[PDB]
Amino acid sequence: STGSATTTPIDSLDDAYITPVQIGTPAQTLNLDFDTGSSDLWVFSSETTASEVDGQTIYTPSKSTTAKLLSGATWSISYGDGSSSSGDVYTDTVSVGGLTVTGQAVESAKKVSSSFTEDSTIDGLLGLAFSTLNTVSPTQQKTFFDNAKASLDSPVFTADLGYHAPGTYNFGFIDTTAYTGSITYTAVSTKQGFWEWTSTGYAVGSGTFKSTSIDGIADTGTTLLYLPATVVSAYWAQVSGAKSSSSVGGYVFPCSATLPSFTFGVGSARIVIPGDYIDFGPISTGSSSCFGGIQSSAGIGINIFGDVALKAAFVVFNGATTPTLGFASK
Repeated sequence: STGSATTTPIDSLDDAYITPVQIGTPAQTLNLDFDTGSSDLWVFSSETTASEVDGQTIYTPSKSTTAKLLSGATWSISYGDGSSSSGDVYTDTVSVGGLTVTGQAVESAKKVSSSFTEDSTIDGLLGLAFSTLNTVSPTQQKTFFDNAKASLDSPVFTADLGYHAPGTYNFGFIDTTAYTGSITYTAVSTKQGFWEWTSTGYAVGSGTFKSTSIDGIADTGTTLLYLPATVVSAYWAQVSGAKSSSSVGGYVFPCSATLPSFTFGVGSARIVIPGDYIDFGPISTGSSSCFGGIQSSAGIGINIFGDVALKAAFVVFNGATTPTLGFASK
């Protein structure tokens, strides 16, 4: 089997991407944030504290003839950005772009943190990291991909995120028309539960490539590109007037600037992030100070190849017995 679904930016800045997901019978379609940095499929629901729901579409398990409460199971998750959610668990039928999993754990939120409430466009998350990170207790549950894997034509999914435009998540096949040149594959460590890999270096603009190992995670659920302070400083030094602002929480730059591109290495291959991808707009409405899309990972404890990086590529998440990652230009 295969599946293919369009993923759409939630706003004009590509702060996140939502993908429609069918849950239950009859289908209840929710727009979920596909997150290769976590491993829970959780949804706003009829069980979510009413004051914490503000415009989201909810899953109502009592209206699904295939929903079954997973007795005694609870979940609770905290994300790198400080947000969190928790609740109980159903199993139900879940379909993405024509690919159907029966008995998928659907984690129903009883509580969500304010940032979730405040974002009306995201109805929940669909985790695509390794199932070892799943938070369901006392019996850990499998991700949608893990459940689908054996049925897929090939045990892979691909992320093709758009810049200010829709893109695609495919399951079970590689669309050879969706990228240019070849896909370069690179080793993955699953030891921390992530799609963790080592970039071979970077360049700023038309500058020389610096060969240096950068361990980080391919994370579709993180907006920005978080890299070591040395790398980030080298980037922003090429933007007149750019500075790190403790009050804002990162590098800012004059909105009048033209940003240089940023290249990262995948083996001997190179992925070029155009400068415009690194512009996250005014820090506050009407400001002429703009927020940067490349930020320091210092104090995160891990480098993160988030959407800023991934949307410059066609990305293969290869879930073979030994997982790997592939990157192509597009």
